[PDB]
Amino acid sequence: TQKIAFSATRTINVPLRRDQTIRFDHVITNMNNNYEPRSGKFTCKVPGLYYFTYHASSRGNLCVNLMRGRERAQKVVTFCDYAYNTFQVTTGGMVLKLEQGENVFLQATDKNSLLGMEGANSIFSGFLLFPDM
Amino acid sequence: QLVETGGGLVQAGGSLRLSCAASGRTFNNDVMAWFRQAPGTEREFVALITAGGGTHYADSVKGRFVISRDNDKNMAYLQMNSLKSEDTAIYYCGADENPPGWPSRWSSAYDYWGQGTQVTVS
Amino acid sequence: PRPAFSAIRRNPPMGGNVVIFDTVITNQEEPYQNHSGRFVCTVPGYYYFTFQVLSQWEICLSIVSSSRGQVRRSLGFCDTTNKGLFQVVSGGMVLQLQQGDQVWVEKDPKKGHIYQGSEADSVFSGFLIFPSA
Amino acid sequence: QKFQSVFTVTRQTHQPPAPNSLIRFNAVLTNPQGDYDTSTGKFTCKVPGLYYFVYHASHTANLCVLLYRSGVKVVTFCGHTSKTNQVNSGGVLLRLQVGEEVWLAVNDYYDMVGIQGSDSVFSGFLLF
Ligand SMILES: *[C@@H]1O[C@H](CO)[C@@H](O)[C@H](O)[C@H]1NC(C)=O
Repeated sequence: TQKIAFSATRTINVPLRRDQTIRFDHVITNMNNNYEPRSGKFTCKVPGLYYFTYHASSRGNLCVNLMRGRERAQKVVTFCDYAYNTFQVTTGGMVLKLEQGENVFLQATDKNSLLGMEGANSIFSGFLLFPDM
Repeated sequence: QLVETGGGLVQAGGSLRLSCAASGRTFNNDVMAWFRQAPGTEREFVALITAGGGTHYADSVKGRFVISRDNDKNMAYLQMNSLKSEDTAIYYCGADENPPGWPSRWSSAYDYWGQGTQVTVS
Repeated sequence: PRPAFSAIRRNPPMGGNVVIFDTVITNQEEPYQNHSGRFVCTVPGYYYFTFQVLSQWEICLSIVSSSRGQVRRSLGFCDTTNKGLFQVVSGGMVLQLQQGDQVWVEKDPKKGHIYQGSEADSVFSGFLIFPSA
Repeated sequence: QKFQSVFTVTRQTHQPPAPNSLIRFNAVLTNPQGDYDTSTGKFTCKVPGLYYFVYHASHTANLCVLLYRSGVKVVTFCGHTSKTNQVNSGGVLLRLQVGEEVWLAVNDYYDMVGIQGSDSVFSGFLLF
């Protein structure tokens, strides 16, 4: 068995600009240490099928790109949720087949209302479903 | 094991850098915290740093202390400025391998400690 | 077998109650049919299914399972914010499936508007948790 | 199978949860190990390891959902609304040992009135 799984929350509240990687600095779980909390990037060392998910607290317009790739990162999907002024939680999820060295991370856009507070968490999680060979 | 170093005698208004060296396992997925104990009162929280570098400070040290860490070298640091006689304490470094989604300021959350280092201010 | 999938909406057949996720991101063992919006079980066991669907007005969605011809509308999830702004309705559940069972996402015809553009995404995902024993 | 763990439970009651109280999901969809107790509202770990917990809660007023682990608050997600139905969702991966307890709770924002056809669900499963 390969146990690869991470859950990480964001506790810094510096404003995100466009195309910045969204860092989840605080590690709840990081089994096999394939999530990098200094960056916010998961890096695949064991190729196979993975599920990635997040829940982001927000007070305004939030759009985030889910990014994937080895060399140049590419957008898989964009998730958008438009709060007007008020506290909300939004979610996105995806099953990805990953090769070795593929990075997976969330990327900021111009709609950057994402907060990390004790009473309104933002969390990024992922786990291996089935390894390869 | 954690080992605190850097303490000693400082004159008030001065600066001091403490170091906490970790060993046994990698601590890159742990919360690191500094606690302090002056004689006569209890172990008060000073500062903590998340795995990825997120810093959180007690109100008494905000604007004066900087907590940092180096995941490649298994090190955590407390850079202290504008030192006052109230900062005289034994300083303790602690690690939490199993935090909740927000890092704790309770001393009972920190599963390993070191032999503290003594800071004496003027 | 490693059954796991994720599909999104980009150019769906617009029609009826079944929410067809036409554009496949992942489809290991090909259990999801992008022509119909239906996951078809080959390996019996416990599966997790989840969706995150984008709406701008009012929507009600259900996760529906069929076994041996008999339909099971298990759980419904709605967003009625009705503001013109991106809202995500999300839901999910564990289902125990036998071979041949089908799973899909249904929309209330009475109350139901899915975003039809490109700039953000709606997702249906599923994967096997444990095979049957 | 006794060496696995999976549940999905729902809440069917007109009684709203009290502020700060545990949310009881009183109706089973899947629970073959009995790991969630629908009369106490608590998961109790039988098989140790890494679990994924996730919920989706329908509400028409302000709701915060808290995940607790043996009396310590793990995560909190909040959703504000005044009349319209929305879904509050959250989730977390936790490594658990035998006898550890997991439940969901509300804080001072406690509403769980969905419109008809909008449900509230809590799921968990052992991953490895
Ligand atoms: C739909 O599925 C077929 C296989 O069943 C595949 O060949 C085709 O590329 C898929 N189309 C899209 C748009 O995903």
